[PDB]
Amino acid sequence: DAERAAQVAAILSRVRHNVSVHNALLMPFFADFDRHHRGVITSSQFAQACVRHRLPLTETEMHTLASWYSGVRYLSFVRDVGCEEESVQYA
Amino acid sequence: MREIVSCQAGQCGNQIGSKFWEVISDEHGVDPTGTYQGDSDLQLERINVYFDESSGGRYVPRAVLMDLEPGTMDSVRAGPYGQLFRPDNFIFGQSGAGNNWAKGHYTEGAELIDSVLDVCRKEAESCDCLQGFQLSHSLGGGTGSGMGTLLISKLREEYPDRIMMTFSVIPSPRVSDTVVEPYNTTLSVHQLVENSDESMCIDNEALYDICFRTLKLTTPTFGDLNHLVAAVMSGVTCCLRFPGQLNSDLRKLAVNLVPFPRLHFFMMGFAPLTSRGSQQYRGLSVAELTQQMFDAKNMMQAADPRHGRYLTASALFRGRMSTKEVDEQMLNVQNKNSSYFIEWIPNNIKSSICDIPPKGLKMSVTFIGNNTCIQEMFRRVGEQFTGMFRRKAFLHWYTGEGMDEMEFTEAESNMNDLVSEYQQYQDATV
Amino acid sequence: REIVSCQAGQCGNQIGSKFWEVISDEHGVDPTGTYQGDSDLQLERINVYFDESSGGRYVPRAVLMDLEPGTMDSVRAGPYGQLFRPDNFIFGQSGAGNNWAKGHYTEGAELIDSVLDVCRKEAESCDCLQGFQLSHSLGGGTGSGMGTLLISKLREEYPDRIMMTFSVIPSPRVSDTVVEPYNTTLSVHQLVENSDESMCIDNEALYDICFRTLKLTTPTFGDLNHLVAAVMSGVTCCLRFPGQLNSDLRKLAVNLVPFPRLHFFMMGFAPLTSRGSQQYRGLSVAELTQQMFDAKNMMQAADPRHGRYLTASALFRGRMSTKEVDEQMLNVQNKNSSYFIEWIPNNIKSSICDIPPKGLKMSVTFIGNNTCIQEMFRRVGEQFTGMFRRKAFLHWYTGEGMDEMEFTEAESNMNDLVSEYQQYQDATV
Amino acid sequence: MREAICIHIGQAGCQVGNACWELFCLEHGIQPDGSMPSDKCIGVEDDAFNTFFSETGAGKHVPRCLFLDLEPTVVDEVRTGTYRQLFNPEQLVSGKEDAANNYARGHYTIGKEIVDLALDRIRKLADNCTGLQGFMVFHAVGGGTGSGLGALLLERLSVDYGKKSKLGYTVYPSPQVSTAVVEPYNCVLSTHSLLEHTDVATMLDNEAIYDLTRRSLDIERPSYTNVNRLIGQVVSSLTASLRFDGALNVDLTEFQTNLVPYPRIHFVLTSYAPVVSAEKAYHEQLSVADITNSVFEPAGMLTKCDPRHGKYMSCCLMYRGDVVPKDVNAAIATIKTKRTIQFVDWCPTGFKCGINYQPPTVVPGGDLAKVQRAVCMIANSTAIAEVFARIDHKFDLMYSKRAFVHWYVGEGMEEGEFSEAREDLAALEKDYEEVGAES
Amino acid sequence: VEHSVRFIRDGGKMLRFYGILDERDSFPGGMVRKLEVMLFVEDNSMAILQRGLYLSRCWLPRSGSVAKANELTFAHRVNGQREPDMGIPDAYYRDVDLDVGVTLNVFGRSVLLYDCDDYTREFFMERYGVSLRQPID
Amino acid sequence: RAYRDRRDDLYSFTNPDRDTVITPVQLRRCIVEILTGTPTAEEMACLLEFFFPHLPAEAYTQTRDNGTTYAVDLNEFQKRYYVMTKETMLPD
Amino acid sequence: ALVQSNRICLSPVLRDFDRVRKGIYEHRTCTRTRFARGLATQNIMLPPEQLQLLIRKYTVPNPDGSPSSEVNYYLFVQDVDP
Ligand SMILES: Nc1nc2c(ncn2[C@@H]2O[C@H](COP(=O)(O)OP(=O)(O)OP(=O)(O)O)[C@@H](O)[C@H]2O)c(=O)[nH]1
Ligand SMILES: Nc1nc2c(ncn2[C@@H]2O[C@H](COP(=O)(O)OP(=O)(O)O)[C@@H](O)[C@H]2O)c(=O)[nH]1
Ligand SMILES: Nc1nc2c(ncn2[C@@H]2O[C@H](COP(=O)(O)OP(=O)(O)O)[C@@H](O)[C@H]2O)c(=O)[nH]1
Ligand SMILES: [Mg+2]
Ligand SMILES: [Mg+2]
Repeated sequence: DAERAAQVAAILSRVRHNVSVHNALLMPFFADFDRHHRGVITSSQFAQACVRHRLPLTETEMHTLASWYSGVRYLSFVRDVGCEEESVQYA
Repeated sequence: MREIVSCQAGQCGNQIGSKFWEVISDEHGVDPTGTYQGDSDLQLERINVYFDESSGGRYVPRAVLMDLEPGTMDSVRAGPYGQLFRPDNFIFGQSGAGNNWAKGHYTEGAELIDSVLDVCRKEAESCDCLQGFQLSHSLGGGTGSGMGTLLISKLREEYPDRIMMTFSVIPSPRVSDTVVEPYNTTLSVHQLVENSDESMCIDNEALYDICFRTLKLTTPTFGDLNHLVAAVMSGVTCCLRFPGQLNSDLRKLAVNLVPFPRLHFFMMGFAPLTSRGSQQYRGLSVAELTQQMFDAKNMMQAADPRHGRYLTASALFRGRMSTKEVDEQMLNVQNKNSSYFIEWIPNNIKSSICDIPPKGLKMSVTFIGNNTCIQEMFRRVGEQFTGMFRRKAFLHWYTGEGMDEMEFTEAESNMNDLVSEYQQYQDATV
Repeated sequence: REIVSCQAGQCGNQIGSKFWEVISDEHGVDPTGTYQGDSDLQLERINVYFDESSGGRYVPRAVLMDLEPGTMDSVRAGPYGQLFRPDNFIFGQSGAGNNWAKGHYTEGAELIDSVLDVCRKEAESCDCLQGFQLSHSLGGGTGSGMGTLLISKLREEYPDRIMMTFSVIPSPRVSDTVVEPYNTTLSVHQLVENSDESMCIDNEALYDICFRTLKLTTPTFGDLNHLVAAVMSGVTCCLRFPGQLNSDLRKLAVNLVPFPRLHFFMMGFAPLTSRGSQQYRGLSVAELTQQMFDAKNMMQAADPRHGRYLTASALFRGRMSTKEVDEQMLNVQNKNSSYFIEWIPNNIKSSICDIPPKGLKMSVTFIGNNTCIQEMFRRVGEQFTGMFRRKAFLHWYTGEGMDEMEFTEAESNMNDLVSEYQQYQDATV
Repeated sequence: MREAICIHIGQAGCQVGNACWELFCLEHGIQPDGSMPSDKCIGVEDDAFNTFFSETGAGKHVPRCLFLDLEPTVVDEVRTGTYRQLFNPEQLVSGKEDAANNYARGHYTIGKEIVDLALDRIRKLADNCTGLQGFMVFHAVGGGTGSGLGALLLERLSVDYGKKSKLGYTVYPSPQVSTAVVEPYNCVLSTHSLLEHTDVATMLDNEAIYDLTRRSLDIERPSYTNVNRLIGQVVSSLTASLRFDGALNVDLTEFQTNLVPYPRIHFVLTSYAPVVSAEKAYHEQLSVADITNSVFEPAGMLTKCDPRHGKYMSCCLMYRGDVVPKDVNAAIATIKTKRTIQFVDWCPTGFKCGINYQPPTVVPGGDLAKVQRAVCMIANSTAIAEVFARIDHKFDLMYSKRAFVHWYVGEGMEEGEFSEAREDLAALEKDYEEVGAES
Repeated sequence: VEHSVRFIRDGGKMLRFYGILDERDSFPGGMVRKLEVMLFVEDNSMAILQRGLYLSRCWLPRSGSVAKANELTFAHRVNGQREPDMGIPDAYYRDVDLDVGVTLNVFGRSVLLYDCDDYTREFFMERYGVSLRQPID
Repeated sequence: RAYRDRRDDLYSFTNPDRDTVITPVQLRRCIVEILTGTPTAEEMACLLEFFFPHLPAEAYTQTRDNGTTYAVDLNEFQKRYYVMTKETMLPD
Repeated sequence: ALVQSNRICLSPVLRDFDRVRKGIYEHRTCTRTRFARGLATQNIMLPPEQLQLLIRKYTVPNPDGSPSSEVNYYLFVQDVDP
């Protein structure tokens, strides 16, 4: 799965650059879809949240992200895409 | 020799005519390729009633398509038998009908009626012996009503002595899918009364009831609806196209069904009509044919035959069946329900036998009835028209293309006179 | 027996090129002039439009005329352009300039000696010259001026020979110059005086036929020239092939020219239908007559309904019976007597030729004298008087060896012709 | 044939048109670059794109749209976004400075120097269209550009193109939620244009869409993205009748004639269903009766206006997808038997139906789910008098003491324009009451 | 049930084929027509586009005759199947039938399929695992 | 950032990264499509060598960038502009 | 072939000849004269030799083995009209 890993890494790097540019918080948008606060949202939920954020992602890349984070671990997705208040480097 | 030229006005009339030519080519053994593949000589014996031969031996329908929109033209052409029709019979305009009788009869239809009449005149001249003009349209639409009325009006002077069948689809409240049914139907009926020597009313609600209870179909499209209309539209010309023990034609039907000039509105019925599950169980016989034929649920009108009295009726029985039996069954139904008929016009029913049954049918019958209960539909349309006209709603559209309130008042008066004639003849006594 | 063709102007040259297209197709002649027909009937009258050489090559009896060598070069670059003689390409160094003055008087007349020379050579070559044919446009410079001058000279040299012209007159929807009124006015009286029969063609009617009838999307000058060449080749079918009732070129003249000034015709071809619509149109004499007398099928932009037919001639080609070709004319006369002159019942010649056009079973060409041909002359006269009242563009004509009063004379001649047409239209028994 | 020209005035109109065109591109298979890939095919009826997209020689498809705005932020965002290669560089008109949320500024001072090239672009779009069916202008009367420049452009289009169809999809001010304080002035002043020079006006206020999305889409915090996506879905549902074949086909004039009873009365409220949650899996395929009942329910309505306070005059229903006329007619019969909604006495039928075989298309990551069938409503009802009552009562409250009027006066408009606008709105309310009154 | 299962999985997706319909020998003025024979897999129904809609939404019979669906006895319409019965089983062309190099009997005329798109090739590989023949001239 | 291809890629659609650099593909599409220039192969090779000195010769005709490994920012673009201006200036 | 050409239905007339004059609802057999009756009423003119051959082939045997004067019209109908 080297090709899939490389594609996922490139997609995450692009989303990281876009989120760093926009300085936008993804947690409320992604967590509205998690009604039970279980940390899991489905692929449609992740797709709608990313389209909300206008992330530069296509349907195939976006389904690939959902499968990689598989439900979708939106918390880990937000951690990876990173923010000034919410990044892996924050911890 | 004796032949019918068909016209299809509006999208409703166009699709009905498309299915009618479906059925006719089925009977005459004509594939979409236009050649003849029938297994009988009887099909070719009188194939010139609806078809004209080409240079290559193929057969082309005598159909003139009419609509201010090209969408239904394209759909009919793309249909399975759309390759049969002559492209120069596809008369259409760029601007849509706008669902307006004024648009279809005075401004947009006037500029195309010249070409339409040119095509019709060419067909009539090419035909050896003109017999009838049949038109298929809906009175509730814009170009099906207005342009169809204009076409029959201008055809009347050109050919005063030739039969004029109209297959007019009058809408019903259960199927009311527009808001200008009253205006369009009122402005069309007064034209039909003096411009059609036999009008035949088709009601979507009743065909739908047929599909629901007589055939027990859950989710049918317009396909079997147009098939139901085409059944009678083809069975009318059964004696025209095929031999029989008691031949007839359009004028035999009209002479035996029109006692007075303004009473020429007919309701249609087809027998037999059974679901697939009960198809093998039911024994097809003339008894079942007549029982279903004189039943409301088989009629193609949302009009109740009990509240009316049949002035005249006609059963075109198709198939090999015995003349005494059909005639005595008509006598039996008359005697059983004399109240349902009219006393002063004895022998109300017209039995005509055609040797060739419909393909796949052992025997069948088409019923054409001049029953009084058409006055109910006329009354409901008049009530709706009066309700709209008092408050003037949706009238600025019609006055835009040059019409005035005088035409609407005259149409309302004509419809009132038409319904009053049926009312008088319902309770008229010897 | 022989018809010698002359082709003036760009319009005339291209139309004649497509005419020889059609003739070589009909007679089985290659671009190299070698016969390849599959029937003896082609060789049996190949000599009418062709002359045999020492090596058996068939060269057209054609003469080409243009003050611009570009059209001659294009013709030679064409597919059958190699078929013509080289010496018949008589061209001027300086262009016609779209000016009747120097297409007819100074530059046209200087060069017309050689075209008379080659026309004389063709006439001597012909065993019994049936007549002359010309193809040109009345709105151009050399097609109008030099064409009329050739017509006049050949009329003076051969008084008793039929002289067809095929004039492409303009229309408001087609006008691609500003001097149609002047050129047409200066040419119509010359045609009236010096032509036995003049056949009118309008690009507006050609385009209307190409769209409404042929259902084409981009109909070009090639298609227009094919349409006109169909009629040109159908005129002489009875000469080039046998038939149960043939006709020479003088049959049409004698039966369609009741009066000397009334020799202007309108063209028409049948069957004419789109490629996709040939499947249903049943080829028959009734349909042929219907499309023949249909107003829109007329390839001259006028409405025969507005006028009355002086005369008509229907040249049918193919294997068809005489009963229908007679009864259809009788039927159309009887049931449209309001569209025909009353004091001449039976206005229609019907000629029958056995050989049909290639790719068709039966066909017909219509040649018609109707008074509605006066509407176009009237509009051209109105345009001419509008431009002439203010001496518009007149210096180009006057400085190149012309005079003022001849314009008035030509206008008066057009007005007289129009008046004659109208007074024969409204005449009563 | 059947071409319709889309115009987008103001920021709201530009964003609504952006959503509409991003829906249309994926609906007709045209990529944002402007080309239809030969790898996959989305539609069967070729020339269906001819209404909204014009063919080019190279094989591309240029939208028949005019994004006109007086300020360059949104037009620059379009020029930068994924649809730059789709949209023509022209018909993308951006001014130098915004109308400042001022009807007078957008209609008298800044709009006069932009309407000339706006009309030039409209003419260059229309001459290409040989069968043009109408104009569809998206804007918001609340703002300044969409009010003033919209009025100017609508006036010029009415005087230039005659009586051709004109659909004004306008985002009216909402009863409680609002964006600006001059919004009531802009709404009242734009009423002149929306009456005399607008064939059918479609209200698309924002509270109704917010309430639709909070409830039927399970989105706690929607946005203008969802608002514009639902508006684009409504527009596509309306135009699908002429774009694709169907059992019942309707056109611009076809529904305009059945929808407008009187020339003044042409304001129609809209509602769309099934707006089912694509967040929600396991969704049962709703029936035609179910979707019709949901549409008639004021919960699933695109306009914040309760019809129970009024009465329907003409309802037009577009059924997209696999739809049976007997499912439709059973739904209509049940609706008529239902008593919670009332019609007017003079319009007994009052129902126009158009069935199209094309199911609605889903945008990437959209709140709407893939459904077999959907139905959109265009309803002319007398209940729409209440939104006008709200807006002009607010107008009177803010105008009784000359608030926010010096801007309009100084931007080149007379004081009597406000008075005549109020009188015209009062006449509109009065004639709505008159037409709703029993005979 | 199965209808919207197909609407969800196979719904809205489409198989294009490029075909030639030769009519030159059949009748005078016959033209060779370039057509797109295109199959909706949800309904499994074909339409033909002339490159201009040659054939609309319909199920195309194998025999080439729709006479038994036009049968005046309404046995052609089944309550649960939108596809007409035709009276005989497997009477209509299917995706397994469609292939490059196949002559379809479209309502009595032979349309020869000479090419298919990469999406159709991929769909066949993914579902039925059959390699469609390479395009022919 | 990329040329037209069967892929439905936002990189070939626009610049989704929204970053302030010019890639070789971006410059090529800019010259061809918005500047209305049609340089030949050698002319475009010289332009690409002038703008991106370290770009490999085989990547001149590539249809897609390798992210942002070869790009020029605003300062570099202004320096290249000043060099093209020097070619107009007199020798210094 | 004549049957599918002319839409021939001999079943009702043959059934009526089986049940005519007779209180028996059905016997599935009928006389040669009534078989010719049905053919003539359906208007199928046949040579006498052909009719004799048909009735001989479709006749029902008597119990003793000798041929009877009755024709098994039901098998004829089943074989001819499906
Ligand atoms: N439906 C919808 N409406 C919007 C959107 N953006 C702004 N609006 C409307 O715009 C109104 C405010 O007007 P403005 O902010 O002045 O925008 P405008 O109408 O284009 O006027 P200008 O700013 O002068 O161009 C709000 O009431 C919203 O209803 C949007 O994305 N979708
Ligand atoms: N039976 C039948 N009725 C139809 C069909 N198409 C339309 N209609 C009816 O026609 C009425 C509307 O007519 P319309 O389309 O406006 O006519 P047009 O404007 O002339 O094309 C509706 O009430 C339908 O019930 C059809 O295919 N079959
Ligand atoms: N039918 C036809 N008309 C032509 C053709 N070429 C030119 N014309 C017509 O001829 C007119 C111009 O004539 P022109 O060439 O100026 O004549 P010239 O100056 O004497 O050579 C135009 O109005 C054209 O409509 C052609 O190939 N076919
Ligand atoms: Mg008789
Ligand atoms: Mg703004």
